[PDB]
Amino acid sequence: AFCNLRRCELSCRSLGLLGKCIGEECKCVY
Repeated sequence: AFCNLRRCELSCRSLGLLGKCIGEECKCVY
């Protein structure tokens, strides 16, 4: 099961920040 990092970056760009895949899950960081 991929954490889909290139889909994560989009979802964090809606906040205005980068997406990181860590512990098999997408999370955004300021």
